[PDB]
Amino acid sequence: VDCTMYICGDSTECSNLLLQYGSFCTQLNRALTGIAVEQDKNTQEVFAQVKQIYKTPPIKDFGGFNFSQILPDPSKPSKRSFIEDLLFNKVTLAQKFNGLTVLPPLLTDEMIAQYTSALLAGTITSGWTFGAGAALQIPFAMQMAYRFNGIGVTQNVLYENQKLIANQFNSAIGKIQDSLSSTASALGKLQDVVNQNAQALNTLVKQLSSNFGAISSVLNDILSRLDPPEAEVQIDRLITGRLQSLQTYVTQQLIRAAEIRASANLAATKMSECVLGQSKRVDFCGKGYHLMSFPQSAPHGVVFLHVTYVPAQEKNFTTAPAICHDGKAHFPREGVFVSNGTHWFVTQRNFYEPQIITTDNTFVSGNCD
Amino acid sequence: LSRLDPPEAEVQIDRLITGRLQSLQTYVTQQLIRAAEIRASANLAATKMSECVLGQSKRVDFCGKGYHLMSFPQSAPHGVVFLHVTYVPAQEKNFTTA
Amino acid sequence: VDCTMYICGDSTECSNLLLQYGSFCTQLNRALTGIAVEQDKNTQEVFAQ
Amino acid sequence: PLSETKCTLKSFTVEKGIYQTSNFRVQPTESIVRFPNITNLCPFGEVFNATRFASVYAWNRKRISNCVADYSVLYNSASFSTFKCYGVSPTKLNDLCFTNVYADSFVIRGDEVRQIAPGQTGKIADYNYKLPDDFTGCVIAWNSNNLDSKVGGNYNYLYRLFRKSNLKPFERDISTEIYQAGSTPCNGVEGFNCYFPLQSYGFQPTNGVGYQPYRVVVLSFELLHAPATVCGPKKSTNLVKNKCVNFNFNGLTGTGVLTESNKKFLPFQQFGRDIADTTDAVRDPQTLEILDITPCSFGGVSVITPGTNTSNQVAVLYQDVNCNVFQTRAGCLIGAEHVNNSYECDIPIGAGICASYQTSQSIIAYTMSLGAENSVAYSNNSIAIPTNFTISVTTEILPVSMTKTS
Amino acid sequence: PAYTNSFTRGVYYPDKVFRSSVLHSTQDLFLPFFSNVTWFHFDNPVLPFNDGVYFASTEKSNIIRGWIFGTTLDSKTQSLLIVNNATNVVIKVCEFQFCNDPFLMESEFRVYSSANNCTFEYVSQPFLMFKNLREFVFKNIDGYFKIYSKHTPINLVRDLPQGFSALEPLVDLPIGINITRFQTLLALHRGAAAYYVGYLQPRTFLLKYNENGTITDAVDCALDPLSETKCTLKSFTVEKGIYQTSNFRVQPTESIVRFPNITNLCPFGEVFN
Repeated sequence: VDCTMYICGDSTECSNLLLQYGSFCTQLNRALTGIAVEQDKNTQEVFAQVKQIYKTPPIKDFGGFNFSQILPDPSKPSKRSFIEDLLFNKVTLAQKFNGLTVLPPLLTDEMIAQYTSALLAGTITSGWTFGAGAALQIPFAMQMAYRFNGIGVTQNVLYENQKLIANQFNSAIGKIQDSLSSTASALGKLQDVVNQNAQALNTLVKQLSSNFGAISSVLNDILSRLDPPEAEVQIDRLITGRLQSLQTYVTQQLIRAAEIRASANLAATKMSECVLGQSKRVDFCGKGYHLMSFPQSAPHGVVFLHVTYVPAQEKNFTTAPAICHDGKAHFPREGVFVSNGTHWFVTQRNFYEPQIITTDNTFVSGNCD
Repeated sequence: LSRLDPPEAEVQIDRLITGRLQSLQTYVTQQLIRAAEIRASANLAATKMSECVLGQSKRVDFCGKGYHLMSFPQSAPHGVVFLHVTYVPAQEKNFTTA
Repeated sequence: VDCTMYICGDSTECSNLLLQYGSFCTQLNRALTGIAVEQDKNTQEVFAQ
Repeated sequence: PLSETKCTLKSFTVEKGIYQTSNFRVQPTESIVRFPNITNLCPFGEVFNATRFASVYAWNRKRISNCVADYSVLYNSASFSTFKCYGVSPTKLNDLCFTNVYADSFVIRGDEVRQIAPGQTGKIADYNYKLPDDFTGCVIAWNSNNLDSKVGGNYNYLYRLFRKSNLKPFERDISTEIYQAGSTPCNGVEGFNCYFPLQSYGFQPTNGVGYQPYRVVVLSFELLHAPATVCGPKKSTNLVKNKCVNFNFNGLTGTGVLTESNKKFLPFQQFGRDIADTTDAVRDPQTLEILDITPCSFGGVSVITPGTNTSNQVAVLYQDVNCNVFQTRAGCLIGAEHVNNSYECDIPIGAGICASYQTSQSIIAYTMSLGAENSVAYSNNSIAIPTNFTISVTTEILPVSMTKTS
Repeated sequence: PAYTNSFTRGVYYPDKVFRSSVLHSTQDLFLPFFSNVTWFHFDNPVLPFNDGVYFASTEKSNIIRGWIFGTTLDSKTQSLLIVNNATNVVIKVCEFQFCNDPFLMESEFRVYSSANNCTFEYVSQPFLMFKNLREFVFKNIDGYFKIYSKHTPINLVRDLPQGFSALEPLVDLPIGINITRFQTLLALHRGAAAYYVGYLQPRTFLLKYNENGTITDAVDCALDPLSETKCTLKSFTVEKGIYQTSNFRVQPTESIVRFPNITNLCPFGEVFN
């Protein structure tokens, strides 16, 4: 807000009534432009946890896993990506005129996607090495296998069921544009946070039809219709409600302002954990056991894509927490024991595969009874 | 109140008294989202306050980048000045599995 | 909180001068009613599990 | 441009990074004037005191258009005393151009000049002359003491005196028997409670100054909805494009560049606005074309800094100013030897463009870098085993409490 | 008597100040949508203003020759005239006598009853030359008089056509005879008529002006609780939800005044008697 032209506009004596008078709209700027640097800083650490582009490899031959929805592609102007094509027409909006201004953001919407294009590469390329530093090689199929050992899934099964994972993963990715190709209200929190600024700008401008005890709502009539060594009183009250409306607008922005950062620090932390590191904390990024994520662009936010390991098709098997054999206990290394009513078996916690009760899978201690 | 008369001072007093406590309005908002910036940094202190400190738990990227040793705490406000010993290995070999 | 019931009451000239301010009334509700959905979504996002 | 936020934080020292400036339009030149061609200046003979402006229940109507409107051609034709303007400025009238203009004469009594106003209450209020509150124009009475004052009482106009109830606002009324207020009706016999509202005047100059008549013009004019050509007398100039100049198209000013369009604008409709309350399409009434006011305010500026005490040479980021320059993607990067190497970031610009002060020497900018992407052993029958130590720690501070308030 | 639905008509500009594509609101007087209307025909009785006139004429007829906006019908409570002389809008403001039923090979001139006390005479371009349909707006508070109309041929000769249309500022007049009642004017040549008179009252509207600055839609702030929400979100289309908009209470009726027990007993009256 350029302050004086919001209050008075192009008038000497209205400004010369505004200068017995310290530093309101000075400090109102230093209020507002003080926040103005910070959203760019909020834009800063919410993506820039890397230090240049990882270039995705030109061959796209990753074990059958399709990825044609999340990379950028030069069909568009070389930078936007495929889900984001569906995105950036689904949030539509003020103007430049009297009183106000709109500075641009620090980074541009073309190059917000530039860091995202970087991030998807390395987490396909090398995985969570590049959260640390230099990044060793990994091929994507065995990393996913190495990824399942975080949540106790015995990592044979990903080698053992490589093909079945593929099309389920692929069609789930195509489902997420299907979840947004028609219409969702779930764009939502993006849509209003632009919209509530617009009405806030609109309720800023709509103030200026006020009379506030004066006989006008324009400036120059007070100059014209009555006498400037008496009608400055008619200016005098007209200042302060406009000063109040500016005072409210700086206020009611400021409450929501760092409320965004308080949301955004949560946003960057999920960008910190759930993009880089295969976390353990449950119910934190998507419903289910966390596997990995893939982030995209947004007009003023970020949209994550998560991936969760969801169990299905349970079959209750008869269990017992202890085996005695020659008077000694037998406790499983992980998982528990099951039986199909007939013979006992050994498996892990979260995927069914029986084995044979061995010396290997167990260890002994203590007496029996 | 003294020089201006309450008929034509009342539109001056209209947004004088009504506007003055709109300026710690400024201040407390400036306070609490530095305070809640630390009231959650309390929790961010609580992230590595005790977990890799009183004893040891086992979360990647919550005991510092590296597999953690222990701590020895000292006094501060907005502080307790840790030395979180996390074991990122530096130099890389191989041994040839079979 | 009503704007008009809190300022005015059994008067009209009260409200007639208030119509000079008229943005200020509906200013306050969207502040306060916004708290109401804010409180509800908190009670949602805690126990909608 | 490095010295532009020392005073924004109001201090004799500036830090390192990237700051902001004042605004960016592109440098303005001129102020064009565009008025339609009507030869006629508006004649003010038979509106302002010519010979006879009759009844308080009958005004001399003339539909006034097809002429150039001006305000300093009144004071000659009558003996004015009172100028009382609403909805409009009293002297910005040749700074404008109206739509569907009127100049509207009548006469008042001298004791009750006061309630000729939008609703002063008393005996001035249910039997004559009535218009809603939303009226834009002036109210003009004048001195006149010669022609409307005879030697035997002025019997030259009626006034209606009685009426029951209230109304909506704007009309006229004939019909004319003996009035009935309450009981004992009239039916054209003039009984009791059947009042005789047509009651003799006493307008004489021997009667006092409060008992004189006052002829009143109330001016009536409106701003730009029908296409009108009534525009004032401050004569015309050329018409320009691709620049931001002052204009005046039929009474709405603005600030913007006139660019061309191709649309089928319905040809009886003067101006327009788009979705977010700004005028998009402007008509000129000479050549019959529609121009689009592209708002000439367009631009943003930045400046890459290390400060004053350290140095005094610049690196520029003219952000939305089109362009030793180079061109990176958060703005036009001058003061900036664009190098081809790659190092860490000190002052970022965007898309991995950062600037710093490296190796007379000038501030340089560049593209940033991840580190050594290499190719170490992939043998199937190998695994990687670290064993050495030279011990120290990896620190962080962590915050416990802070300040309270009252 | 002969009520018909007042569908959509009864609009006008408050004045002509420029605003386009902006949903704007004022506090003025307008036609309540979905109300009755006075369909009157052979017989033309007098009509009181009744705090409302929205006139509408009929088609198939150039027969209507203006109006008798009225008080009492003689020459005693000062006068109007609005006619058409088949070429021009003749406005006398002359004081004509008791033409309670004035009518007109051209038969005319029964309405000319007393040509005395003429104080305004007027000639301009005529108001109107499946036939064009006339509608008008008729009121009084502090000043002038309107002429607001638009004319369109349509079917449905007697009943009101639906569809929404603006009205236009034609002809505006500071005359000076504040109104009790009214009556019409027609003709004959040598009386089977139809017309409508509406009613307006103070009521907030929300107005749509088009992309070009012309009325295309409006709503009412008292017709339903639906448009009440439209009257407070400044928009036509609102979203599925819930909107606190306005408030009510219960009005007082008796307004009692209660005071302590009587007879503190001044002995003032003893010196009088």
